[PDB]
Amino acid sequence: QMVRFIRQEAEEKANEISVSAEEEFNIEKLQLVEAEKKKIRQEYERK
Amino acid sequence: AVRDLSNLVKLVTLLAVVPTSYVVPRSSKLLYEDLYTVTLFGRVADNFRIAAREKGFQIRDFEYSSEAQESRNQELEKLVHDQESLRSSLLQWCYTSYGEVFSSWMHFCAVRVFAESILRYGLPPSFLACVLAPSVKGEKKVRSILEELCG
Amino acid sequence: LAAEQEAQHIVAAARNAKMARLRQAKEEAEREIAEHRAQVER
Repeated sequence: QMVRFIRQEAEEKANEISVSAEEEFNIEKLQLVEAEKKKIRQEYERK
Repeated sequence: AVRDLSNLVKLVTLLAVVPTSYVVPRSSKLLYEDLYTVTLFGRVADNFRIAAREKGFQIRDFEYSSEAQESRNQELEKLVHDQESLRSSLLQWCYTSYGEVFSSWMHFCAVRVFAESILRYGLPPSFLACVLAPSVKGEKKVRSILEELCG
Repeated sequence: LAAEQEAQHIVAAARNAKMARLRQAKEEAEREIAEHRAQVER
């Protein structure tokens, strides 16, 4: 009843947290690519 | 209604429902007895509500924590100490003040009697009167004796 | 109760989120360096 529903909700929260883990890994992967263009511009052709 | 934390059972809450089956582990009985406890568990709020105040017996109000009950007991000890102070030590102080007030009233009465004598006799301080607490017939006898100098 | 086990799994996944972000940041630094190296080598 209530205990099973709370268990299902917490399992959904665990699934959301794992999805957030994957999303954060991909977010770091993209963020490293993010803002690199300005650094290359000021480092390569400015030089 | 009040100070029910002193009789608390210390998932459960202070209810003491004075005149339940679910997935929650209702197979339990709190120690909140002076009242009685009911089968309830914190896994399901519905079971706790049913066992406390949903129907039938009503949940009795209690101090938030058993520490509040302990503080109430300590304050009760301090209040008993203060009342005993006011009733014994402050009572002795009041008795001393009453004795001092009696002495002051006696001195004021002596001064008034001296003034009355100065009115009825020589101005320089000189008195030969007496003070007591006789009965009404005693007062009549005193008046008969002192009718020579009456106001 | 199963709720406690599911909450423990949720906490484990929450910790794994912070772990995976930091783990992927270092590898992503390699990709950023590779893009910079391609830009330079051109």
